[PDB]
Amino acid sequence: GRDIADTTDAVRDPQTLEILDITPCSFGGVSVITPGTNTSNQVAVLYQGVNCTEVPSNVFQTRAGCLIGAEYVNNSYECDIPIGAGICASYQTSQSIIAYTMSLGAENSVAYSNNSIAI
Amino acid sequence: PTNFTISVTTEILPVSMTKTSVDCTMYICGDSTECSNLLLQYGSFCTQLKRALTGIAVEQDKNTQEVFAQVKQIYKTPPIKYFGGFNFSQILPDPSKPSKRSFIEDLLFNKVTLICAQKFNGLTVLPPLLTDEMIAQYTSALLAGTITSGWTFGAGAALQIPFAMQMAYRFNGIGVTQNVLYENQKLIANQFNSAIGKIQDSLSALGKLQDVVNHNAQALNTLVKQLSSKFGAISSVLNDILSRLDPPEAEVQIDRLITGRLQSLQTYVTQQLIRAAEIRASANLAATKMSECVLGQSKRVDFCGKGYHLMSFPQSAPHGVVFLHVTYVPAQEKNFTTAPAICHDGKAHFPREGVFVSNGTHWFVTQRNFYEPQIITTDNTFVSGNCDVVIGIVNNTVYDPLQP
Amino acid sequence: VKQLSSKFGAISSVLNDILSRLDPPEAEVQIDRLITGRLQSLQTYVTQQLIRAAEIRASANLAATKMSECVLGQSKRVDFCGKGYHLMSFPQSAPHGVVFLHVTYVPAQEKNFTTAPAICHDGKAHFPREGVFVSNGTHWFVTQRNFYEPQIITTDNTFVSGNCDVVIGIVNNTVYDPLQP
Ligand SMILES: *[C@@H]1O[C@H](CO)[C@@H](O)[C@H](O)[C@H]1NC(C)=O
Ligand SMILES: *[C@@H]1O[C@H](CO)[C@@H](O)[C@H](O)[C@H]1NC(C)=O
Ligand SMILES: *[C@@H]1O[C@H](CO)[C@@H](O)[C@H](O)[C@H]1NC(C)=O
Repeated sequence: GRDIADTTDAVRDPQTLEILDITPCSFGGVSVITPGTNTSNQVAVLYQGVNCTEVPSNVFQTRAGCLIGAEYVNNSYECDIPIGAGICASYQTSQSIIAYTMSLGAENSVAYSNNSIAI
Repeated sequence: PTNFTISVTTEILPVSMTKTSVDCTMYICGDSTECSNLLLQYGSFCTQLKRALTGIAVEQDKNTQEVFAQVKQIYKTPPIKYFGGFNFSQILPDPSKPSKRSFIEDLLFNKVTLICAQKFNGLTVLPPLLTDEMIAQYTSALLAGTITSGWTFGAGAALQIPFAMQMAYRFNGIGVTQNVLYENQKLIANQFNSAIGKIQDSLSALGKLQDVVNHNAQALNTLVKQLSSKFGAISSVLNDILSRLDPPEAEVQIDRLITGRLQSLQTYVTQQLIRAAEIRASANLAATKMSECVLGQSKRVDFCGKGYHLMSFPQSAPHGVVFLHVTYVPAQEKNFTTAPAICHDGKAHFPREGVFVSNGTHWFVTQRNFYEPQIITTDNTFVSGNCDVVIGIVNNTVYDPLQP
Repeated sequence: VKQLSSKFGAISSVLNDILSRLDPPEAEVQIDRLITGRLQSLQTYVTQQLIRAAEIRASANLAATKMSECVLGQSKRVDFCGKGYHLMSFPQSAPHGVVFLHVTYVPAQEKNFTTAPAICHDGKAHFPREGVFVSNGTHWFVTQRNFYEPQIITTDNTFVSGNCDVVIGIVNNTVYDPLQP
């Protein structure tokens, strides 16, 4: 059996005579998040596009793969180390590596009225 | 001209481009230690392509920031939604969606669009740093600042203003007096509403982003399909070579496959560099167009549309940006008799802000883009010289507004 | 420089260790490999140098345009010669580049006011020539757009077009005629 990429996708067993699909084993990229050698020595490891139930220190499942070694907070700060899909890493408590969603700015509402100007 | 037609056009420019990261060691060999040893004596060829593609990805992340991240604060619109009679409901986003994108956006993200086969050979597509929700929030903040402020929020703090006099200032910026807006406000609002309602039927062009997507998919499809080439070797798969020959006699076919796949990857890297140079030029043009048309009014001809430019509105698109250029197109022309100067009491008179026209019997001053005749008066005329030097100068009475 | 110490499938990396040890007509299959590898390295170097030269020619053209516009004049293009309302730019020479010192105008310290599009006086509307219509609570003034300077309502900075039945939001106020006798 062959797919559109002209490689082996399926096979037939010679004894039992049934078809068995062939799937490649899991693989991805390893990115190391470092706050700085002169600052500290503890790092974080980001796996690129790999589910967290395959990798053999807080586990986080993100759209940019599985992140190991960073703690999610529910606040929002500006981006320091961009990870991907709206998640940034930093170094605060300067004790541990934290992860968060980036903040695009403040929250401002211009006071529109029918008769109002500011000069 | 005696009348105008407010027209909303549509311009599409690509901004971003699909990031790819290629593991050059596994693309060529995959699991062969002998092929990995044979690749070691080729220098730093497998590192320069990785560095180049990393630069491509960082540049593609940088291209979005200059276009969309031009606001210090995320702006909001008060929920009354009455901007002088102008309808922005199709343009402003709705709260009844998880992504909070407008209709006009939702017609664009649906049009722009082999599964997992490229994953096995070592080709990974990195996600963008900014998701679609944050780009939509940036576009909504820019658009709300444009509605509530004008050009003031791009040069510092955001100063509040009514929309019906922001439109009067943008009318004054193209040479038309501001009484035209205050006396044809409902006509201009209805023309804008019809012109923005026709956009959905106009778009439902967008082939530039589709061409970008198709090129970036076809390059990866060719890179996958080039693995079947033998390049003079007896096989295209390394496991068939390694299970048949001793490494005394198997260092020729693997070498041929290595020189085939190295030149298959290097040309892909160079064409990606050239294509991202074009994408970076398009992103620079889009950032300049956003800064000059959205955060202000531009006097450059045919830069922010076709006509006398009033304002523009950004709309987010997949790997691009869409501008809605609002312009001033005149219509319903007439014919008049004109003169360069008026001779009265032996001295020439020239208009300080208008033209000299006649309908056949009487002479008046109008503007240059709109027909509004008025009585000849010393207030809109200045005196320079006598009626001897100018040619084509006609005689007419000039009224001074001082009776006693 | 570092690519000269590669093998490219040969048995050595320098020519003198092959031309003095290996056979004369059996070293032609490895000298060719070294020639092919070094030619490919030099061709790739020239290829990336051309693209970098184009990407720096674009920035040189951009720098020439802003030296023509911001330094040799005043530009009305938004965010081209700084961030704000542009006043000047001063060139400074730099290694392999140029540094511009963009002098811009940034306002501050705003106050809120009540606004009207026109003034209905004596049954006819009045519009400002180059100003606004603001009020601080009781009386109406004409200031500039970018600087608060309240001035007395006068015929000399207003023009009349039609009556006050077409404009919406128009308020009623007096207009001073600067003619006492
Ligand atoms: C794979 O990731 C998804 C996240 O979308 C989630 O279902 C889970 O973590 C993984 N799937 C399974 C079946 O474990
Ligand atoms: C402005 O006036 C209109 C009158 O039709 C009204 O509907 C609208 O609510 C007013 N705006 C605000 C912010 O109250
Ligand atoms: C256009 O305006 C009308 C009247 O105010 C109202 O239906 C709504 O605000 C808009 N309709 C649209 C966008 O379909």
